[PDB]
Amino acid sequence: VSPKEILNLTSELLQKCSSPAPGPGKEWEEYVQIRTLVEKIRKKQKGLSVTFDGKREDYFPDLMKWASENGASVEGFEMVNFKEEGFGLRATRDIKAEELFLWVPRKLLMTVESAKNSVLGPLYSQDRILQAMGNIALAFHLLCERASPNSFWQPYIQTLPSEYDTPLYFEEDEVRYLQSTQAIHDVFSQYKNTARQYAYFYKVIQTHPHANKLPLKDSFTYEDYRWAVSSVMTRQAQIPTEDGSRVTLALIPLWDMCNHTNGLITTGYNLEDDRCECVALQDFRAGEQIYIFYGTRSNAEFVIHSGFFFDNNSHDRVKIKLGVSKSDRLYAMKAEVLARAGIPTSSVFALHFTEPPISAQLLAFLRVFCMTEEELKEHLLGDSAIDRIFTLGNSEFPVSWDNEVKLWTFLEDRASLLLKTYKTTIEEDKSVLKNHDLSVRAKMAIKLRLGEKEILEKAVKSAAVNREYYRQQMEEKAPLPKY
Amino acid sequence: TLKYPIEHGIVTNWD
Ligand SMILES: Nc1ncnc2c1ncn2[C@@H]1O[C@H](CSCC[C@H](N)C(=O)O)[C@@H](O)[C@H]1O
Repeated sequence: VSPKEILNLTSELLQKCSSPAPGPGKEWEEYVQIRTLVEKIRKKQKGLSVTFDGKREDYFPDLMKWASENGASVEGFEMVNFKEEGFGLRATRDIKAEELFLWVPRKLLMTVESAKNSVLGPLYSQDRILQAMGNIALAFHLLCERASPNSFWQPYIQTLPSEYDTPLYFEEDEVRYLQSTQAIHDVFSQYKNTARQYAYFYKVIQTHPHANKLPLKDSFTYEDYRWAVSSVMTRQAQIPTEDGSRVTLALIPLWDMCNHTNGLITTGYNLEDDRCECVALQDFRAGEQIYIFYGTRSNAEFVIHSGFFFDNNSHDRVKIKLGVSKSDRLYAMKAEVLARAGIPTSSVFALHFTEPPISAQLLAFLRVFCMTEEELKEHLLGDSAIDRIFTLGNSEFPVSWDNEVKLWTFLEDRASLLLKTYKTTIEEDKSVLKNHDLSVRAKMAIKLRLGEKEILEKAVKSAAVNREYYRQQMEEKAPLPKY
Repeated sequence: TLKYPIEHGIVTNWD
């Protein structure tokens, strides 16, 4: 295997992944084509350029000692390899809710600012992609330090996972489970972005003089880049700068070993002490796993960006694209009412699994989307118009009973139409999970596509219920709530 | 509440 063939393949890969989107009908075929080239490149390379002699747990003591010398908490918990979530933190003593049990000073963190002062600093000053995107900057920062045997962050790097469950690691037949869903397009883009970035930075590393001292100039495999971006996207966090004037992306050692459960954010940055602080989300008895709340992310974001599917995700949602048609005779008025309300004429909204399926901004859009001309004028003219705009995203104050009946009728029909665009039904997906033995990555994809349909199904039911409530208030001639 | 709440695995744009 010659370095000339590898650069030929990366050159071919960069041209393929820089081409414009071949249309949504050819994205699956574009995906499989890109996969074929990446696997060819990957089969002619040696995997991870830097590998460590020990098992993952052999390095946790060095991580603990390294974090103690720099002022982090190391007492009260231990690293356990849990079956369900992988490695995590387990409490060695009772920990009461709201107790500050974990803190990490800024010296230990890997940040975009620490990448600027690293060997990657010179190349950072020349490449616009690095400067505009800190996530990629962190990824290459992690790589250069991984290949530096005397890096300050070596104790943390040697404890990272060696593989992930992001879609970048799925087999073709595992991703195939997602055909006809909303989620699969983000899988396509993630794979195409990653391949293009690897090939683009493979050539950048070989052409820029500022990259001559990088360890990546000696070796930089596709497996290196996939591991680094998966490490960043599953773990990274946003913290303030030391100035406090702005934000930056960071890897937080020790803290990032906690796994996810439902709850609230209990991790904040203490600018005075210049350290990350985390208080207990709930009571943790000794011998119980210590969890944190990652954030209010859907299961699609958890699968694609965090590499897992969370059962009982209370913040799950699906996307829905809506817009006011240019062929509508009331387009001008509707766009104007939307503009005065701070709502675009077309947008991607969210349907939630929550008690109301739609947010205040979606409710306001649908109300204007179904307004008569006389209703639009009352939102555009007179001393009461701005007061009408104010209540548009409020379910307690409808425009009229008829406007509500029309908007919930539309939403019931659109969500039903969306359900009919999937290859499978809900009952079919349940039978697959019940009657087949599947890998973890396969179950993620199937549960992902199941969750999309169940959110749409529930939105159909809640839209039908809401249609009947407001149709009742109309036939009974109930007075409209005001102000 | 917290001045700087920290999100584990904050979703960023990759392109
Ligand atoms: N509730 C959960 N269920 C399953 N896996 C989880 C989880 N919360 C976190 N994880 C896993 O933990 C990762 C975030 S980093 C947390 C520590 C990680 N388990 C490790 O061994 O380093 C995710 O990519 C996912 O693989």
